[PDB]
Amino acid sequence: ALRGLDTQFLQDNTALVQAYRGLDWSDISSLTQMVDVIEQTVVKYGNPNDSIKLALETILWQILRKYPLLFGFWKRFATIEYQLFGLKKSIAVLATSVKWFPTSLELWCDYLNVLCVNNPNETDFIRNNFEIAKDLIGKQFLSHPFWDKFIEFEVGQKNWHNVQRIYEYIIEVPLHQYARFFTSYKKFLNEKNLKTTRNIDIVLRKTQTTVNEIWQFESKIKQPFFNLGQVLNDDLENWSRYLYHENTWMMYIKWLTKKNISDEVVVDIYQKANTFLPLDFKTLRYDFLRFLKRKYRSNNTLFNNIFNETVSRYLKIWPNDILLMTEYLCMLKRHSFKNSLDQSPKEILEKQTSFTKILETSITNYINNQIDAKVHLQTLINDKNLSIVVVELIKTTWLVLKNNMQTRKYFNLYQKNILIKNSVPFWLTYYKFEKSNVNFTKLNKFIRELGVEIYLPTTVMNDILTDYKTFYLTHSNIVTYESSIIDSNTFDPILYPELKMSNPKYDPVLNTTANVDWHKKTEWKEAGHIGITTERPQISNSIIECNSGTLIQKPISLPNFRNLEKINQVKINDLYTEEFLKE
Amino acid sequence: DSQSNGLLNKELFDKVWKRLSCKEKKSGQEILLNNLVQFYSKDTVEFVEKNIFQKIIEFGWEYYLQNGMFWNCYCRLIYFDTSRSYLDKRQYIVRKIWPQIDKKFAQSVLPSLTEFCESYFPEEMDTLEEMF
Amino acid sequence: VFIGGLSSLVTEDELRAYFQPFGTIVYVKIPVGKCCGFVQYVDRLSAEAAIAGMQGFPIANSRVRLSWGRSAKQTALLQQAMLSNSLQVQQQQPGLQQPNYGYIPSSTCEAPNVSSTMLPGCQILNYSNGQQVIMQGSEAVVNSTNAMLNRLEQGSNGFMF
Repeated sequence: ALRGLDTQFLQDNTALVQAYRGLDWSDISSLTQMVDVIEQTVVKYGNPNDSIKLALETILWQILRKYPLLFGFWKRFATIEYQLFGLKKSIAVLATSVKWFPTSLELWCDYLNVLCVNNPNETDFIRNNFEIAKDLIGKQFLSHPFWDKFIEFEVGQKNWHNVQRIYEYIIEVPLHQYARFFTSYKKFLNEKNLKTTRNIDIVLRKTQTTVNEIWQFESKIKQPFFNLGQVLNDDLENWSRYLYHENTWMMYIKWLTKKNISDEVVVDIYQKANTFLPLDFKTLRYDFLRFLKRKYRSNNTLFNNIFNETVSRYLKIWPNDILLMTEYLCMLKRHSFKNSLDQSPKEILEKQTSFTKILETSITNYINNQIDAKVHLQTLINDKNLSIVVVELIKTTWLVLKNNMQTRKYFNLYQKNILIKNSVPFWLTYYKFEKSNVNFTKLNKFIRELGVEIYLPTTVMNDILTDYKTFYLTHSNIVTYESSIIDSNTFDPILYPELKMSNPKYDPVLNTTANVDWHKKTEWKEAGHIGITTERPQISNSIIECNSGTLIQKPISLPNFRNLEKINQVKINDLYTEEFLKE
Repeated sequence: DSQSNGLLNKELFDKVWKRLSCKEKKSGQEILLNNLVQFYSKDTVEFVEKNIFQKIIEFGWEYYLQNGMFWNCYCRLIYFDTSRSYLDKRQYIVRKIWPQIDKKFAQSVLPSLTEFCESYFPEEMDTLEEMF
Repeated sequence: VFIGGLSSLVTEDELRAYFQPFGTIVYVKIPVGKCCGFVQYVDRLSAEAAIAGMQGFPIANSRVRLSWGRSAKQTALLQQAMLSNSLQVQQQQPGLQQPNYGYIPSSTCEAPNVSSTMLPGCQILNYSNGQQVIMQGSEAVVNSTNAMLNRLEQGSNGFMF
């Protein structure tokens, strides 16, 4: 994780290549190895990328230099420096040259050509095509830049109206009108670019980030959805991200839908924004799952396969989260079958019975330690997420097939399994099944065994006991009730749930030996003060229970003490210090 | 099936129906409504369909139809009935119950109504969306 | 409350479902991969009901041992000192500044106009999951029982946990 150390490792391996003076083809391949390793952790700034690009160019490996520039560009879109580099290189190419260099200029132009400081890209492009003979392509580039609000746009206008000694203003009207639009927009934007330029300052501070003025800019490019909108809003978001406030991307999520830009432009943002924004934040992540289910309305198998892969990336980064496996198994039921009740009755039941037989043999392999790369469910099935996969088997078998005896058989097998004895959704489905099939005999045994062995959380433990009380009072009668209190144990479905409400380990235990073993328990020792197991002194044969009318018969026996030495001995097992501060 | 005619008795149900009629002020409506679902049999579903879930449509009070907790409970009354097979239970809900909602209410009802569909009916999740 | 010896197969939102019912929580953290987090209530009474409540209570098949322990900021003031064994001078939690007449301890506003009688029987003031709300005695039980039936249908289909 030490980003600072991989920087220092790079700078010293780099300086021992440079100051042992050789290639050190060792020290070269070690610098390239640590630069690959750090890149694969960490998104790198355009200064890091530029130094790497510089060195590979200096040891000249043209095709690998092209691949490294590709990588460079995909972590941090205001890399107009790295585009400009990539364009000066590729202009030393060969025979696909002419159209390769046109390609990276055209791609750089669509990523950075609308940025207030993007003029050097347009100038670079123009230089190249003028260094051909290409008067029509040069004029098209002039005309394009003139219709965008760019910093020295006025100087560029002047330049094109002396350079075009050849046909200057063939249509005076159109070019000077789109320039006039341009310079209106550059004046509007000039307020915001100046409120950016007049804090943007490395102070280890929010002026460095200019985050407040970036938020102001983003808002005023969203609201002004002036069609150059679609590209302007993405450009301002990336220029803001380059100085990791995730609400900037979570404001951009809303703008694309309101503006109405196509599914190809929108999905490539969130695919990129998931990798760009840090792990563990999880706000643009879960929204993107909601988008893919919503964009499925226009049925695309493209949209299916984005969802199957976004889960498989999120499941590895967040393995404990159960929401993901519920969303995945939904789409697996949905996009694999798609019945819609316009079929034969015998056809649809096979589509569910296949969904049983696939799901049944999927869990049997995640418990016997067997992975099948064909079935995509086996790559995702996790011991945190194995529960709900078992649940939906039970939920399909009981509701869809109307099959009880197979359902009840499946409870007995999966009750004793260690991964799913302690599961919220398993037992509540057992609760919902045992509620519907009316019986209380099986259901009373559920709740009396709820703190003792079937270990749910205390917020759910109240949830059954509050609900089961209301249900028992509503559906049962006294004759049902009176036979259920056998009175070996004091258990009663009316009164027991109120007593066992917030207490998990409440036990109705009547005994006379509880009187005998008293004074040696931790409740007695840590009495008025909790945690601290002191040994309180006391008189063994206390007179204070007996009345003064009954004492006068025989004389009072002297006081037998106990534990009288430990009046000052106070012991504490400092469980915080020795297991957290000491590890 | 020896089911004690619980919340369904002329003495209590009229107290409940008088409670439901207040609609906006009595302030414990849906919690009372959610416990009317709990019958899970042939006779009692046909009762609670006709005697509350049909009459609430016929009178057509505005408050109850915009609250998606109502439509969610009306679906769960039908789906968990032991009398129906899967076919008619998938029919009776999707063919008749889903269309009886208004298109203006389908804004605020959809969130609670999707959650029933997203969990029990993944197969017919598309036919939900096109309707609204 | 320090909670030692966790399974580390458990999220914070499942741990929050063990310690919600004992009172209102001003939760602080669960550190990454250490197998031992910590929880913080607003009443002391609520905490001691939680310690005596869940001692040796298995969370995901692992008996849990729990006791008193400091917050996150004071931890860093300890972990800077434990390596440098200099002083280790503690600072106590801040007082509530008694007496507050409204607040009843160990009580929850279960979900979010109220012009109450302000009588002693009812709970006037309360804590939201940090804003001081006025609990309506009628509206409390309907909102607690609202989320009670909502949780059984979401919990059965795996959405909430």
